[PDB]
Amino acid sequence: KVFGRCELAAAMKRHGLDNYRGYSLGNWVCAAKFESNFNTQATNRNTDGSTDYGILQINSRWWCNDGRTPGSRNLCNIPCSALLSSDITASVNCAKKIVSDGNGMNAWVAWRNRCKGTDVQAWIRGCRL
Ligand SMILES: [Pt+4]
Ligand SMILES: [Pt+4]
Ligand SMILES: [Pt+4]
Repeated sequence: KVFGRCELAAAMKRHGLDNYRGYSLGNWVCAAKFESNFNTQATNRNTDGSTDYGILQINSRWWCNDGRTPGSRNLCNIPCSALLSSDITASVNCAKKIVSDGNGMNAWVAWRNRCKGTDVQAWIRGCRL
């Protein structure tokens, strides 16, 4: 599913992401926009053989099992395919574990490079929440 900006903001808010670990909603919407362009079905292969999955491009090296990343850790305890669903629940629950891991949203390279220190509130501007 390709989400609209406000539709996704609303889903993320409902799933407990607004101010999760201090990160306002706008940060999460910005990350999703540049990681996956709001497409739950996004996959991208990394040079090390791992793959990133779904709306928040969660990586198979640490977080999920895809059966093809030797020495992966499956920390969210989930097949990576579950992260591609139109229901964002699995992605959100896993993202909560990731952002709690010590490096906050810096775990998402597009967030660091494209959202961090920008006016992220603009991403939720005009939405009914
Ligand atoms: Pt709502
Ligand atoms: Pt939902
Ligand atoms: Pt594996």
